[PDB]
Order: sequence, then structure tokens, then C-alpha cells
Amino acid sequence: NFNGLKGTGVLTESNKKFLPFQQFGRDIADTTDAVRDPQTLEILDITPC
Amino acid sequence: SSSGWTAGAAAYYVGYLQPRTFLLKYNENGTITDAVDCALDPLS
Ligand SMILES: *[C@@H]1O[C@H](CO)[C@@H](O)[C@H](O)[C@H]1NC(C)=O
Ligand SMILES: *[C@@H]1O[C@H](CO)[C@@H](O)[C@H](O)[C@H]1NC(C)=O
Repeated sequence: NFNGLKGTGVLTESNKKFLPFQQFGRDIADTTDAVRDPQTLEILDITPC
Repeated sequence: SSSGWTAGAAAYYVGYLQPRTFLLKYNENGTITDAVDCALDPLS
């Protein structure tokens, strides 16, 4: 439920780069594929089960 | 003083925007590499 985003999946470490203003990550089908943890900055890759 | 002053070189440009539709190409890093207009030329 990252920052008010009710979703189910698997969270793993991601090496993708983020621009300083950029927070989320999106794909061709408007599905969130990356988030930044509000408490600690990190890169997480959401992958379905 | 207020009357009498020498200033160095300086150049600037001012332009005006308008509502247009553009096509933007991203790269692997996530930085915009190219952009092309949609209402300028037939090829565009
Ligand atoms: C909130 O969490 C951040 C990240 O650990 C920390 O730097 C900050 O001091 C915390 N603030 C409070 C009020 O807990
Ligand atoms: C420059 O200095 C003179 C010295 O009296 C003064 O009268 C003058 O007001 C000054 N220049 C400006 C723009 O105030």
C-alpha cells in the first residue's frame, strides 16, 4: 500500500535509474513498475505473482 | 553615476509558446533524447 496504492505483488531490488523529480515508474499499459519507499529512498520493482 | 555607465556584452532571446502536439523519445537511462513536431511539415 505504498503511499496509498492498494496493489498486490512481489517486491524486489531494482537497478533502474530515477530522475530526482521522478518518483513512480510506468510501462506501456499504465501499470506501476517501480516505487520509492517514503521512509527510506530505494528502488523497488513490482512484479506480479 | 546614474548618468554615465559602461556595461559589457549581453545577448538573450525571448520566444512565445502555443498548444502543440509532440512526440518524445526516451532512452534506457530515462532522459529525453529527441522530440518531433506533429503540425509543422508533412513528413513531421
Ligand atoms: C522519519 O524517518 C526518516 C527516515 O529514517 C528520518 O530521517 C526522520 O528523522 C524521521 N522523523 C521522525 C519525526 O520520526
Ligand atoms: C557617486 O559618488 C558621488 C560622490 O559624491 C555621489 O555624488 C554620487 O551620488 C554617486 N553616484 C550615485 C549614482 O549616487
